[PDB]
Amino acid sequence: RKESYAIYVYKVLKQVHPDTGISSKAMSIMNSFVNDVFERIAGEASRLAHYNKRSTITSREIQTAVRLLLPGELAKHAVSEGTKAVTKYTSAK
Amino acid sequence: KESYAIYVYKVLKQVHPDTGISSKAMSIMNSFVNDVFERIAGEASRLAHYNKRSTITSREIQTAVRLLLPGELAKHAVSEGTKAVTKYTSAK
Amino acid sequence: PHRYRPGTVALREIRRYQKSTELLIRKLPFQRLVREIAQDFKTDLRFQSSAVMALQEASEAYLVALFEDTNLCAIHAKRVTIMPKDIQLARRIRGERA
Amino acid sequence: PHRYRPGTVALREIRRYQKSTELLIRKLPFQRLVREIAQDFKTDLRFQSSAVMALQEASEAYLVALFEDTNLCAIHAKRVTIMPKDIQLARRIRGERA
Amino acid sequence: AKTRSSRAGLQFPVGRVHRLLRKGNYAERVGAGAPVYLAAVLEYLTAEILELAGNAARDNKKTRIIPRHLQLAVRNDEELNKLLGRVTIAQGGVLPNIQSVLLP
Amino acid sequence: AKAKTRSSRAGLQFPVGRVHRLLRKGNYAERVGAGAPVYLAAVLEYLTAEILELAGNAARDNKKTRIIPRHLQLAVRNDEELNKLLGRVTIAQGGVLPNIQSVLLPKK
Amino acid sequence: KRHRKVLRDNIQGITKPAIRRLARRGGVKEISGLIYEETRGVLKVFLENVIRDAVTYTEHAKRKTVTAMDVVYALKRQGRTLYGFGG
Amino acid sequence: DNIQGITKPAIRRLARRGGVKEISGLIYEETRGVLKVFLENVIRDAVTYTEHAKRKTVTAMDVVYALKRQGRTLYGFGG
DNA sequence: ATCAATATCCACCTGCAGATTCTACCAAAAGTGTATTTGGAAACTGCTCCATCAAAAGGCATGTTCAGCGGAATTCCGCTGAACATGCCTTTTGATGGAGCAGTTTCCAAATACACTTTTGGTAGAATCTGCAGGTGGATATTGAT
DNA sequence: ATCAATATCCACCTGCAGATTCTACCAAAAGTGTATTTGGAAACTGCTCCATCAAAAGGCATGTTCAGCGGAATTCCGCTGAACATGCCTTTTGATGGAGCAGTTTCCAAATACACTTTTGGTAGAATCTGCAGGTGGATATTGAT
Repeated sequence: RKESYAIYVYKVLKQVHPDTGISSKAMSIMNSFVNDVFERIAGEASRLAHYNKRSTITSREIQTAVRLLLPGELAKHAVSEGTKAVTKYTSAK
Repeated sequence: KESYAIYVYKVLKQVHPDTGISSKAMSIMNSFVNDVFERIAGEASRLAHYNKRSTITSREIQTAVRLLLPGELAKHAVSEGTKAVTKYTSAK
Repeated sequence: PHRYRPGTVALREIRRYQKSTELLIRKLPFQRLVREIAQDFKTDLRFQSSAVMALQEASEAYLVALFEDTNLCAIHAKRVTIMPKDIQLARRIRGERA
Repeated sequence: PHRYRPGTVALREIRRYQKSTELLIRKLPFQRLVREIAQDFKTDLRFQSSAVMALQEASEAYLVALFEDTNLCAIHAKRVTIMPKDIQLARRIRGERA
Repeated sequence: AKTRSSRAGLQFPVGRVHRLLRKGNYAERVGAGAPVYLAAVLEYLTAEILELAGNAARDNKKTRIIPRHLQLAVRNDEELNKLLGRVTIAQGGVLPNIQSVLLP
Repeated sequence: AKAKTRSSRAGLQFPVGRVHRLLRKGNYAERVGAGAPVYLAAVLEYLTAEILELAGNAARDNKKTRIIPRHLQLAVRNDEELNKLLGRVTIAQGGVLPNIQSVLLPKK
Repeated sequence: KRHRKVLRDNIQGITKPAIRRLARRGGVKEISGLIYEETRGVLKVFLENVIRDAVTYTEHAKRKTVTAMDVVYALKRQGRTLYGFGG
Repeated sequence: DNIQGITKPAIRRLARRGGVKEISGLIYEETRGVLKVFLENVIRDAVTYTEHAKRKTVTAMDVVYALKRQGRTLYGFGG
């Protein structure tokens, strides 16, 4: 089985543009984008943690990585969205 | 605070027995060895993951080297490498 | 006889190709170049058709971006005609032979 | 009343500075700029002596190389006087403006 | 039994991402919050580029987003263009742009 | 006295035990073969010799016996291959190679 | 065809009209006659370098077929990341 | 101002090591602006590594790690 | 061709700041000996898709003509940068509190690890659906001669 | 400006292939729930080394003068863009055999996993040496004016 972020890309697509679809070649590019960004971020997290003699990658490493990688406004918003999601996941119980 | 400084010095004495080295120079060498280590190790990491392998072997180190170093430098690096693993494997 | 002045059809073409995305190098010919180079590198190799398309996709994106830089180097010389010296200046600065 | 012609001393300076490795920017002023730029990112910061030194070493190494590419661009346009358009073109092809 | 994505209010898979982190060998351990924070950031970013690609399609009178649309959305946005300044989007073409001195 | 070091077995100056330690604690893979740290240490030693050998000559050539940064820069940027390998590296206190574009020389 | 023949001089398959079209998308208005051979040379070096690494990734996987991933990984190494072919 | 602390004579000296023979009057300002952008990009990353390690002192390694991320790898101060 | 002014080399000298050889306390390594576990090679093989042969036809490459106009070479002339030496400010150099950077001890929240149980994202296989590519006509520019 | 040749714009329009639609099996995930383990935050602290203040040290700002470099204007030519005729080779649609890629069970060499013992590489305070960088002196090459 070959996993893809496709169904998830499609859900979000419908949220921002209810009546728009995507060609498979476009979805393919989108899948590469999600994998690429994932690797860069995890990668940054990985090093960040080593530079600190830390065997664990936490929401905190993921955040500094995002800060190091994304441009101004994108970074501001991503940090916000992630903080927000952690806080909420945290509060389910 | 570990460093390759001593082994760097040993290698220096085999190559230029009567040549010394300043601190700042030794520091530069140290960075050099760490940089190459990281570059080679990293590629070997990717190499294994691409092929869904759990282990980084000499195989991975060699290919990593082929991909990283320039032609002739790579050629010799591959021999030195192969040599050392052999000598090692043939010793009680 | 009607005749467009030199440089008119050239701009027409720029607008035409900048408005599109199809590859500009003939497919089969590009594939043979790939096979020739790969072969004079390691005999008996096979290629997924998509590996050749990925190579053509990247090579054309590479050349197009290079021509832009080249265009800028020519204009820097107060010219509108790109020459080898421009392609070389762009690659030297790009760090491809610097 | 002696006098060296225009450019004779410049050439002499080129020769001198390409032989040496000392930093060419006065430290204190450089340090002020570093600290000032940093204060914009986090207030009340301290700097290891060596941190400031690594930054200066990196900055001169960077500028000097940028001055090399700039020269090539001026020369490409048949000049010997580097100008801003020359720095602009270089950084632009370096992707620092892309 | 709720998924961690739902628990986090996310559309992206929190479990898949926590799994991918492990198998990618990035650290000895991976905290619980990491995949949550990363799945959100991943989702946030695809929303942004899909918003812009959708508009590009609209502008070219198209309903289905294709590669050129992604390319226009990325190259026309400073941040995204910078985030992908060395990425090549196959079948995306370039932005129309003719230097001044070339005109009549 | 006896227990022989791995580096000595592989007949190397570089620390095989350490390279091995560094590969593991580096998070590059789940497992690490026995030969990798040997092979890899062999490669680092070789490259280290390659530069020191060249930088040493730059020192000789300058009537100097102690290798300084300048010597290392001169050795690297004068070697096509080493230069390419360190194409995006900056050697502190290395200076540049003496070089003046011809068109800038006095019109003899 | 009836067959099995020698590949030779295929770099000339990169025709002058095709190079011209590329310079066009590149926003170039006038092209000197010497551009075509210079371009073939630049393209050949580019290709040799991506194919060399791609094919290296193939050999390492003990395969006979160069995959799109091989090309995709070779491109990443080279700093020319490609989207749309599995990476 | 501090950026003005990066003096004409110093910029001229850099240009020289870079092989430049004649320098237009407008280069000096242009250069500072470039130097300023450089430092902001690098320092911003270093300081991010400082805070990550909950410190109030930027370290040579924080700068070296920053430089490496900018593709400006520096030998001589660690790593 | 003839000096006159300077910058550049060079051989020798020497003080000291940074390189070194020594000693010893030692914890983090690194090597070693034993029991346990497991990744991934070898062997069999199902089945995807790569190489290739075939035919047809028209999109496009090739090659020629012709002359518009862009590029380079040459003369010119302001004005802008280089050289300079004039007098002074900031920087560099070296010495002293202190606030953080780490070394250490601790215990708790959080992360394995593991055994089930349950929900899901893939898939290949049927079938219907649907945006748009590409053909068409003709009405609105855009060009270029006059 | 007016006018004729041509290219571009574009809304209308339907067959087709690529996208969206189930019905299905599903073992691979992801979630659920103890039990065991521990990483790293938090508090307390002792020594570095970083920031700051005084002072002796020296490169920069400033104004003048002018030669030479860079852009403007003028000119000539040969090269590269249009346009056109001709025809082959790329593109397209299909089928075919089989080479490899990729799936599955199997099982041993190699690797993780403690535990025990030996040793080496780093830190530290002390003591000593030594490569070489400024510093001198005098010779000589370079540069520029006449």
